[PDB]
Amino acid sequence: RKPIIGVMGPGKADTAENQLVMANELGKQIATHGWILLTGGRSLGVMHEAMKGAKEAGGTTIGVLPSDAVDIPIVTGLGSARDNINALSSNVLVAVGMGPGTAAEVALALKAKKPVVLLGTQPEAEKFFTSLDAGLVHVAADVAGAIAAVKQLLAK
Amino acid sequence: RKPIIGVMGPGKADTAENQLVMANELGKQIATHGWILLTGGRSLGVMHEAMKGAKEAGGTTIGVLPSDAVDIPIVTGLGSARDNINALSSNVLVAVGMGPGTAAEVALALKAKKPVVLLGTQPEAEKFFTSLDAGLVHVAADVAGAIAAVKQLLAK
Amino acid sequence: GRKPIIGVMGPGKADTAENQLVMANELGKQIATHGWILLTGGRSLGVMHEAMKGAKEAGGTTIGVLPGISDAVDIPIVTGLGSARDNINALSSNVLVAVGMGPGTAAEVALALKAKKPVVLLGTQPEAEKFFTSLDAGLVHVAADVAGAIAAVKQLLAK
Amino acid sequence: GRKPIIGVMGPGKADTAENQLVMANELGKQIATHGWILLTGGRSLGVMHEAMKGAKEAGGTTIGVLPGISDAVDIPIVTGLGSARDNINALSSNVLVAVGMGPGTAAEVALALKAKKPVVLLGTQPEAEKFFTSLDAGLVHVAADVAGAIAAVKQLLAK
Repeated sequence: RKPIIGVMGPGKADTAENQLVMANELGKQIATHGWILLTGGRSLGVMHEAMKGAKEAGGTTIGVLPSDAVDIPIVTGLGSARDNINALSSNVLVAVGMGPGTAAEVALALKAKKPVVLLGTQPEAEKFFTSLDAGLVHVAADVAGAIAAVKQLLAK
Repeated sequence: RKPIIGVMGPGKADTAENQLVMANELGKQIATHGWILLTGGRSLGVMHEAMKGAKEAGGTTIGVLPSDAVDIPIVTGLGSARDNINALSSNVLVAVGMGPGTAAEVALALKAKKPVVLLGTQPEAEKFFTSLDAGLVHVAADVAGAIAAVKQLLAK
Repeated sequence: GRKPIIGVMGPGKADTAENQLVMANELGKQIATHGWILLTGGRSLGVMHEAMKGAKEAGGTTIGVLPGISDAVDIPIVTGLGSARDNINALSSNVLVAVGMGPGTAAEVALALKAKKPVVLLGTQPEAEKFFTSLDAGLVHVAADVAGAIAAVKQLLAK
Repeated sequence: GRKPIIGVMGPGKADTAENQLVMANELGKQIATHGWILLTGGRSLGVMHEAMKGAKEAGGTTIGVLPGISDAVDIPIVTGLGSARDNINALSSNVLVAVGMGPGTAAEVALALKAKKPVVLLGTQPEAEKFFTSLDAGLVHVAADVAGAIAAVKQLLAK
């Protein structure tokens, strides 16, 4: 089975331009490394950019929702009070940027003892998540760092 | 995008031998028609047999859970009070046999105005579901009938 | 020393006959009069709203479950889950009573039986009664009227 | 004319300091004394159990949410959802108070902010206070003690 890498981040209103670029490049790299991308299938900031990037590099995408870039739409029927991407399906969860919904998904991943890679979250986030579980939180400085952390974690 | 056909039915204790055979043959046919099979990824009566059959015919399988035959495991983190297979992801839902959990999923599909094909449910079930929504309930006498109903519904 | 919680389910406005609205209101009255808590949908329309009005009139405590509200609801429980299911957190109830029948109701009754909880069917048609009884004969109680439903509930609680 | 519902969240047994247990009990007392309903987890261990004991001692009404129970719980709500989330149907609460902090608590606080509900942080460490305040400065109230928490809640309800 191919690894499944989850991607979470803010929506369109709350994603900065550099975060969009990071998300698009992360998605490309997920695809090139032979991994399946799991993210939100409706949301049009980080999650859509990640999807696009993965598809542009020929990878397989799972979009979770309550775009042509979505290969496998998974429709949860849980509505949207939570940005649920069925993230427990992922081997590793990557957050690009930060916001309330992203925070909740990162915290729940840590609850389930799953590793999280934080990319472009500012210092409070990094420090706060590290305080919850230092052993499971990986802070990435850039996309290449995030991919490298993912690679290591899959090797473990 | 390939069609996604959902399969629901009872677990190991409550699936009769002929239902197991039907489920395995349905899974084969789903695969041969170029469709993705969506079913429970833990449950070891109808749902496992469907999975096996699909894989034996070279098809792609999505297993939903709270086997090597599962290609894409989707882990919901919703526990098991409901036999949730994220069935709203399906174009058509097929029930093979009947039991409380299967009944709930068929009723919820009808709630969402999605077609359901009933295979090897006895008369009370057929009559009861038809009473809920006649236009959306398709009673199949055998696997070939169920596939044929699915084919028609995808053409619509 | 906890008060029993009786769940009530039924179809909404469009798919409910007036006899069902009246039965639901009376049922709500009797539930409260017996000192039981009513648990139902909190969204203000058919069977569930009538039950809620009935219980409040008789002085009972009401719990109304919403995904995302009448003054008849004492305690609004907001689940933040879909509208895809008529979820009323029914596993909380000691007994679930269905007044009439539709797809959402049917799902909840079936999930109650999956949980091995008893269900009382009031004003459902023969197909339903026969179908749910085939799912689990020991947990499905068919009631001919509100009195019969209340008696079924009371006996269940006494066990 | 509905009673306010105040939600309380915190970590379970293993990850709770005794000061937090004491704060939670006092908080529960004060919530009940103000005539408010306590909504918390119904599973009998750390902060949430202490809060529940406190509210019951002061005569308040308690709602304890479980996936699948102390005599201190008046109304057990059983969600039939995972243990993957410490779901207490918190969207039901007018204000959510966190006493201490761990991953489940953090998720619920973050989801409250996503819903634009106010949150009171009591006995959380600076990292948390600073992080949640960066998420939404207008909805996050940092409380230095139980009195401060209660005053924050009371002011919020008065608005």
